[PDB]
Amino acid sequence: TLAVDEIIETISAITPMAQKAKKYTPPAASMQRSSNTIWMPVEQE
Amino acid sequence: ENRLESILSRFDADWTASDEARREAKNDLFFSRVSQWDDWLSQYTTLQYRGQFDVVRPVVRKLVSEMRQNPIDVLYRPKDGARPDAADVLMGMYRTDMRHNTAKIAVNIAVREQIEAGVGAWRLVTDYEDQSPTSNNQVIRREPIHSACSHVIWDSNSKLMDKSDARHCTVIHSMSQNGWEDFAEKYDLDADDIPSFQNPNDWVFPWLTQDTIQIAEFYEVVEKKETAFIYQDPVTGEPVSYFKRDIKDVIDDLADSGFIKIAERQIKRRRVYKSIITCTAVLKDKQLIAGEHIPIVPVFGEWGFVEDKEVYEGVVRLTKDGQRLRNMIMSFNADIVARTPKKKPFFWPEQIAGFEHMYDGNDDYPYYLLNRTDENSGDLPTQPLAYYENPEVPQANAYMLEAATSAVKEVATLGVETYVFQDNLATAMRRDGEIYQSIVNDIYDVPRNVTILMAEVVDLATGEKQVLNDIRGRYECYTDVGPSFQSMKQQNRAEILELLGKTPQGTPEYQLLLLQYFTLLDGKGVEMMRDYANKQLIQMG
Amino acid sequence: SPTQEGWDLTDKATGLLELNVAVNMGEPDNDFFQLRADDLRDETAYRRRIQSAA
Amino acid sequence: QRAYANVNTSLADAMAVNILNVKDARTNVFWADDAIRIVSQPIPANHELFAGMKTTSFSIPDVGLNGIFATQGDISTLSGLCRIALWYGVNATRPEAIGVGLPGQTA
Repeated sequence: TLAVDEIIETISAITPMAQKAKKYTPPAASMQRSSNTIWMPVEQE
Repeated sequence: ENRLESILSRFDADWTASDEARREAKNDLFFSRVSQWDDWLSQYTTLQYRGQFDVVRPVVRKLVSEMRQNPIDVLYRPKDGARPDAADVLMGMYRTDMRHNTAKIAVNIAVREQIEAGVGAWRLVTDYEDQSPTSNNQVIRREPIHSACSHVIWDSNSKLMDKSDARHCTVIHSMSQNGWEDFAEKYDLDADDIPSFQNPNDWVFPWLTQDTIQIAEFYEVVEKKETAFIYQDPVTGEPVSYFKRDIKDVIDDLADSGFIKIAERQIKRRRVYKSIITCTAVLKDKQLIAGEHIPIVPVFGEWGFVEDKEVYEGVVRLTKDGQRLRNMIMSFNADIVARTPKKKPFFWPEQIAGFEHMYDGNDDYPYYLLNRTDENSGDLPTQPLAYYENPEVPQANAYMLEAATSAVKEVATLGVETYVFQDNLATAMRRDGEIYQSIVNDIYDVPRNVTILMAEVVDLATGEKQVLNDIRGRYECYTDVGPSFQSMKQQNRAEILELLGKTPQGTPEYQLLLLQYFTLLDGKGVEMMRDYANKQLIQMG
Repeated sequence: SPTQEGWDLTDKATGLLELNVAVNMGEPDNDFFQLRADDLRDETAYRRRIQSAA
Repeated sequence: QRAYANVNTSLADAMAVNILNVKDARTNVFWADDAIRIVSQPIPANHELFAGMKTTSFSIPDVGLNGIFATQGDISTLSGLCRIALWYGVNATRPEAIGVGLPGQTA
């Protein structure tokens, strides 16, 4: 058998939404002993 | 946001980047220093014969001796257009604090590790010496680093052999309990909370107590613009001084002494911060240290990148296969010699029944007798006597022992000579000179030489502490590599002898000879000769 | 060592006797625990457990 | 052989034994310092156990003993095991030198 290893690409996906959504990385020890949740206040009225 | 998290993430990035090279370098160190049977690590085996018939230690010893016979040291030379003796003060300072045994030991350790594993390193530190200080009641000394491959974790984004473009470096120290207590005393840490970090050593030999306490020191360089104040020297000219170096101590003392502020500028420079850290906390955060470069100097053997991944190697790496094969074959042959039946006759019990004492090995009889008859079979069958074959070393064992030895012989030839390794050592020495120059300009009292004498201009604060003043025009000499000299008088003697070796027998030959007599030591006879030489020089004018 | 008095000690020599005792080891004393990769983001409990084990 | 004798007579037929600990009592213990020894060894890293484990040394404080700190990781469940082992044995090589003190042994 003769064979070549050039790939025939079939998928071209694009990521606008996860590129636009901001990424947040809180401190790991605090999340570990706070059960991976963190609270943020809401603008006061 | 967490400083600990940032420092960690950087350290693990570098420690993961440098995994394979560090493993191979540590294996090279173990192979060439402790044992060539890296079997204790993990193999479920029994007690057989394992001998080390070395063929690589002679080569390593020859290379280390060859590179020891040729010492190399920094040499400061004045830049183009600067005063012809701009580097004499710096050279004298450098010789003064690098003539010690610690500097030579650090260089020798780095060289041996460069020959064996592929990477070595040393460090430049400062201290307050009050009996014999180099300048400003301070001394710059050099310290060794052992097993630099696992103990100095450089920045992963560095593409220079001397790591001048590295921005951080973490140095790991493992010590015993008393070592930790004294470390804590030295650095004002809490000795009760025993620290712990990433263990750099592997328990590969039946050592009882290797080490249990680890800590690291994170050096980081920051290049930023900081305020520079321009003054007017009461003697002459305008000097420059950084704002941070005299922020509070003498900022109002220069005006009283006679310095008037002309201008204020922003000048870009580098600052170095050290953080003493453990795995779970930071003990010291961003302590300023002297100089603009990280004070760790690396020395490499064969160094390069394969694919965004660093590979460095000494001389031992390729000989490992042949050496292990040769050890295995020699052990197999030794087993052949030890456990193998010797050459003796094969007998039937009835062939020598009753005559068994003739054959025990004595020398009391003139011959050997055998039984000829059997009562049930008439006569014993006749067959030629057979002897157990003598042990023989197989042709495969002989061929492969010779072939593996030849392969090690052919591959353990560094270069043709250690020119490339000495050139890498020269690169490391140039880096050392650069770092030392920066630290000197930061902490020592460097005078300025006027052509109208050396002018040492300094002032003291209200707390009786001396604050040095160095103008910004400090890098007046660059760094080169020359022979190693213990002092400036020795350097001058070497220079005069070299010049005499090329001047013919004219009047300059007489001048250089009298100069050589002038620069001699003192007993009584050399004292008389030097007095005569100085008189003759003064008389000749 | 024993002892004997007198000038003549024919056939009264004695041999050498050296007794011995045996030493041996017991079963190891252990600490043993298991953790997941999400529980090692703090490491304080891990280090404290190691020291308490010692 | 008689050079090693340590009692005046031998055990001969129906001789009564006397138990010397007749009440419960916390013991006081004296010895000559070389009577108790602690034979200890680090567990070799080639052991059948500690097979896929990375093992280092581990200095037990106070006492002069060194055990083994072995660690292993699992990728299916992103887990890990730590095992600190210590291998030793306390041996009384001079029991005639070791002793005990029993106060208040009122029958």
